[PDB]
Amino acid sequence: AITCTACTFTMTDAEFAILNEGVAAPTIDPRGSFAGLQSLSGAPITASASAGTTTVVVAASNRNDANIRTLAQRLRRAAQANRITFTA
Amino acid sequence: AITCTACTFTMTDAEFAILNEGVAAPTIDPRGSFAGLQSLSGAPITASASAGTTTVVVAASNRNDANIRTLAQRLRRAAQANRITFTA
Amino acid sequence: SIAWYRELYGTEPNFNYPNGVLVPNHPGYNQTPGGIYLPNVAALSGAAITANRIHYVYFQVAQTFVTDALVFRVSTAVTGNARVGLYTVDPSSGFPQFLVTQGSAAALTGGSTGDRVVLINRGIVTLPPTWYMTAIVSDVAANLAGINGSATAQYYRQPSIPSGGSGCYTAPFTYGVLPDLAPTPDAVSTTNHPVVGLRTA
Repeated sequence: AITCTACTFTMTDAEFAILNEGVAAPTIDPRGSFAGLQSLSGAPITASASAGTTTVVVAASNRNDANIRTLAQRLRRAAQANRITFTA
Repeated sequence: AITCTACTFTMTDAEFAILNEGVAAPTIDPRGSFAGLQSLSGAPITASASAGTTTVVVAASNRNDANIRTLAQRLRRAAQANRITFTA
Repeated sequence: SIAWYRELYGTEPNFNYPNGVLVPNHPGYNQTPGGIYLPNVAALSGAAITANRIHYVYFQVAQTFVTDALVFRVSTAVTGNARVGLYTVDPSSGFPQFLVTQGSAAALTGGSTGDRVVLINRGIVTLPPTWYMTAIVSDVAANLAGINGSATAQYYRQPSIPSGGSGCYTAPFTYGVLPDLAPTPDAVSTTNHPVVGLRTA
């Protein structure tokens, strides 16, 4: 009965644009860093933006081990490549 | 700055006791499945119990890529070895 | 001197390192049919329960027990119906999780003072030794035996230390057939501790 109830990441709008191939939050770009994950019940990654802050989360039924691991790895690699500090 | 605001997992107290080597919720056994992570500020993993459900989270200043990836990997291996369903 | 043990039994007594590790919590259950075994209750007097609420009471089956009915006492006749059942207990939280069994038909809470026996829908159930929880629900304020007391306050999570003692768990549930998954109790009754006994098979 092991379940992941929250896997959220916080970025700025500019940094999300850098990691989403220049696209705003509503739409995950297929050629970005948030595309290519394992889809179990729909879109595995959902992004929202109210203020300049952008929140990227794994979907409700897509929060398996592999999606979390791959999202963390891709965030690390994109932060190192783009010199974006991963302050967490 | 990319920040992980939530890395939370939910279990039953029985499963946690199985993987924490029989120890209760707020204690992390060094020979258990939640020990051996990279400590940045304090204890990288904190666990709590409520109504027979154990919540396991990564600490506030320990939520880097390595800790999240390793926690996911350890939960995968622990669930597969012990025939515990990973519902997410 | 342990010399009497060999004379009575023919073998030496077995002392294990934790003294009392093998001692059962109950002396034993007489499986002669027609007998009723009660849970741990503080006072077997009448009190009116809240309608449309499931009352959960702990029952420690310390040894294997073969049962065939659920027996509950009505102290004063209130016209209505009641349903009884037996649930498992989650050891991690003490909450009821799964429905072991329930009565085949609802029991009458009025007409006379006495014992109402409800046949379980499985006929005969063999309970292995564990903690179970008897659940009783009614559509009226049925007056049933068992009130609050200090002898049972140790089994229930209290919001504060009471002065007259505590009763059983209560959960909100519209009267009807008891569900397979027990609704989570939300309050501890301050005056009601209904007793549901198991009839031996």
